[PDB]
Amino acid sequence: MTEYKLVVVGACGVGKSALTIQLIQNHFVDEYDPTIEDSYRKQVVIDGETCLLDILDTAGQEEYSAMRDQYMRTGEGFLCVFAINNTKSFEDIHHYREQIKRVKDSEDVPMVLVGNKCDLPSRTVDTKQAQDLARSYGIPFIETSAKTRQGVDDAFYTLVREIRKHKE
Ligand SMILES: *CCC(=O)N1CCN(c2nc(NCCC(=O)N(C)C)nc3cc(-c4cc(O)cc5ccccc45)c(Cl)cc23)CC1
Ligand SMILES: Nc1nc2c(ncn2[C@@H]2O[C@H](COP(=O)(O)OP(=O)(O)O)[C@@H](O)[C@H]2O)c(=O)[nH]1
Ligand SMILES: [Mg+2]
Repeated sequence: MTEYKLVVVGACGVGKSALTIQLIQNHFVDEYDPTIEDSYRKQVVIDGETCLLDILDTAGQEEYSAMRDQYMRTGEGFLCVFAINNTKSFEDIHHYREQIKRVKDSEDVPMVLVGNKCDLPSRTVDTKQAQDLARSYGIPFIETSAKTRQGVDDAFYTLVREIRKHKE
C-alpha cells in the first residue's frame, strides 16, 4: 500500500502534538513535552483506499540549516497549524509556507491550513481571515479541536487527498 509522509508544522503551543496524539492514540494530551519531535505510523482507509500515514510531529526551532532542510524536502504534505486564539501563530503561517516553498523544489506542495482550539470562546483569528488566507494559497482550511477531537481526522485525511490530487 501507499505510504504518505505528512509533516505537522506551526508555532509552539498551537496543538501539533495534541492533534497528532488524538489521531494516533485517541486521547488528549495536556502537557506533552514541547521539545519532543517524533514520528508515528498509522494505517487508515481514506475514500475506500487503505494507506499508511507516516506523520512527523515537529518541535525543533532551527531553520536555514542544510540537514533540517534536506529532511523537510522529504515531506509529501504539510499540516500547517495555528491556534484560533493566537494571532501570532496565524501570522507565522506565512513563515511556515515560505519554509515549505524554500526547501521543496516543487512549486505546488500539498498543504492544509488548520485552525486549532476551536472549542475556545476567545477567538482572535476569524474564520473568514483564515478562509481568505487558504484561498490565497489555494489550499483547504479545516477548523479543529484536539480537545474535543472535532475535525482531527478530517484535517489529516484532507491532506492525504491533497497529495493524491497532486500525484495524479
Ligand atoms: C513549542 C516549540 C515548538 O513547537 N516549536 C515548533 C516551531 N518552531 C519553529 N520556530 C521557528 N522560528 C523562526 C522564527 C519565525 O520567524 N517564526 C515565524 C516562527 N522556525 C521554525 C522552522 C521550521 C522549519 C525549519 C526548516 O529548516 C525547514 C522547514 C520546512 C518546512 C516547515 C518548517 C521548517 C520548523 Cl519545523 C519549526 C520552527 C519553534 C519550536
Ligand atoms: N482548548 C484546547 N487546548 C488545546 C487544543 N490543542 C492543544 N491544546 C493545549 O495547548 C497546549 C499545547 O498543545 P501541544 O499539542 O503540546 O502544542 P505543540 O507545541 O504545537 O505541540 C497543551 O496544553 C494542549 O493540551 C485544543 O484544541 N483546544
Ligand atoms: Mg509538541
